[PDB]
Amino acid sequence: TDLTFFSNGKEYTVTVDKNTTYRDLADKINEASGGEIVAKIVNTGEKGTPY
Amino acid sequence: SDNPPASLTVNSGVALQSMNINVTQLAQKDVYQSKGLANDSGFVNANLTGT
Amino acid sequence: RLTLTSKETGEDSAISFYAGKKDAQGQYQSDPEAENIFSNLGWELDKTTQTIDPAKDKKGYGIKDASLHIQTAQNAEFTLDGIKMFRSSNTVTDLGVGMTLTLNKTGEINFDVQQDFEGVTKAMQDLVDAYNDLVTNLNAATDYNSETGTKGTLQGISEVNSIRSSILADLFDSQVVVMLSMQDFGLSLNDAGTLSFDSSKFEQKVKEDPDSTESFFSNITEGKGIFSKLKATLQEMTGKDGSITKYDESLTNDIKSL
Repeated sequence: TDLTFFSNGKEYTVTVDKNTTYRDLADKINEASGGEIVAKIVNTGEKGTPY
Repeated sequence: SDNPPASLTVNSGVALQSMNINVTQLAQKDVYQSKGLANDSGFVNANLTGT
Repeated sequence: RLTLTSKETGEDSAISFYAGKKDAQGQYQSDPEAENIFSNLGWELDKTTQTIDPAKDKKGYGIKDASLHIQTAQNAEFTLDGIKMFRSSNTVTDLGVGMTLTLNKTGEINFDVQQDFEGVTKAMQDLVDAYNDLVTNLNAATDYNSETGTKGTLQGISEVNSIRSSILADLFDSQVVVMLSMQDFGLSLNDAGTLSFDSSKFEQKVKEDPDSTESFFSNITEGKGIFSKLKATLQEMTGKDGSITKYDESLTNDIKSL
């Protein structure tokens, strides 16, 4: 599939496969969108590490 | 302002950024103050026979 | 009154002072009523009824004995960009890479990380000062003195003139766009010994675009930057096989033969 984004009239697309991981996703987002779209994982400070 | 509610220390080499931080509660410890008020630190409960 | 508190902070540090005679995991005693402790220093707020069974794991039962709980352990509560964050202690060391947060009180704060490059002014000042003193010494070494007492003491030695001219060149040197000349950032390259460092221009042009400046001055080690050429030139001069040693060795052997 293709994660198609639209920021300030600028389109950005990211392909996703079966092996998708949140880290892989964030990296693909921050790379396809060359810094325009910020992607980052935060280790929520709760009991189940609800990232 | 005058009194920083929290202090952020940053080492060298870290990239530039800005942090919107809000604090709502401080970390605490559990406190227990005995209500049994003895007028002598050398109070001995002799009826506690055995161990 | 006996005060009992946890050494650590955070709700997980909860303590239960249990009168069980090793009822917990040594051997099940089913909470024996040891008179003194059970009557003065039991510390489960309101437990005489066996609400918390002394299981094997998290064995924290106790007695209703005496007091009302005074202060409850808490986990610090943060909000980073709308993200609710909680930790055990007031000290947050994992906020980010190379950053440490210390907590004092609640409220809202807006921090901003900026690059601190104030030392560049001191750097340029020290460099210009050292160069001024060195070139003054060199001129005084080969200055023509109408008193004739030291008129051209080391005159005829091309070392001094080569050094002065070469450093002046490397300083006046530049690359094509990238600084066109040192005077681009306020380094007013004046005559020998009259160099001046216009802090205003340097600070302004660096604050306007620190990235281009950092790039051109990190090229120093391709297009090797400005001060790299000096590091090479002065190295060839002061090197053990450099010209300075040539003149020195010639003069040193001269006295032997003499």
